[PDB]
Amino acid sequence: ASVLSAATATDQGPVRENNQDACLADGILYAVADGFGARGHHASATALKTLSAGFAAAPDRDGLLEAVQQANLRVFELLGDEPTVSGTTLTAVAVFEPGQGGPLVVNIGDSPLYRIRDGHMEQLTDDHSVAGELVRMGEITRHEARWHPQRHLLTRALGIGPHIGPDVFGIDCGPGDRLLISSDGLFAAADEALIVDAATSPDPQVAVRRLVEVANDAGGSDNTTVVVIDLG
Ligand SMILES: C[As](C)(=O)[O-]
Ligand SMILES: [Mn+2]
Ligand SMILES: [Mn+2]
Ligand SMILES: [Mn+2]
Repeated sequence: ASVLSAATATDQGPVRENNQDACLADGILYAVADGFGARGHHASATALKTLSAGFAAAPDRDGLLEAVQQANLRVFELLGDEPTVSGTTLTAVAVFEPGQGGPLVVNIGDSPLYRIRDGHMEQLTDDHSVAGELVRMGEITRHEARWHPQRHLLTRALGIGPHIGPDVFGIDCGPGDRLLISSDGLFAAADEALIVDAATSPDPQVAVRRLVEVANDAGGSDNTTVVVIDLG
């Protein structure tokens, strides 16, 4: 697997007063960060700026994991003394060559990574939210979790303490696969079938536009940000 094509889109949506999502798509590194709190936009932007500088200076598995740690520390040092809590999720994919261990995902919070293969979209990451933990534990299905009242309550977040333990795992993927990283806004309310239809648009630049349109037409209750990566 190498990168054939990639695209990104971010949209405030019609409801939220600002856009606190951020995204990154540079070389082999792709990421979404969904900020929260009064300065969530400062948190997501700061996390991705820190991730990208850290990875650029050490572009391997260890360098990536360390950049994630530095992003946590930088957002925390900047925002940690504010009267209220702001922080961010982070989901990052590094499309490493085989000599570097192949594609790797690092995730903290509820911004999912999906693999799209033969028209079928499968979530690869676990969601660190109250509902997401119930799914992980096998207590409820993803369908049953859809309208869980604590769906949006994070159980892990970047930038809120000196200590973060992200999930870090190798991606089962190869030539012809598509990866999608998104903030949770995409799945706020839209019909899953309409999402999959948009997510499978052959041109990734069309896919990201259609994904934002699907989320907004479904009500646009949240910011939506999407990164689409085609592998060859
Ligand atoms: C990660 As959020 C609580 O701003 O959707
Ligand atoms: Mn947010
Ligand atoms: Mn949310
Ligand atoms: Mn969100």
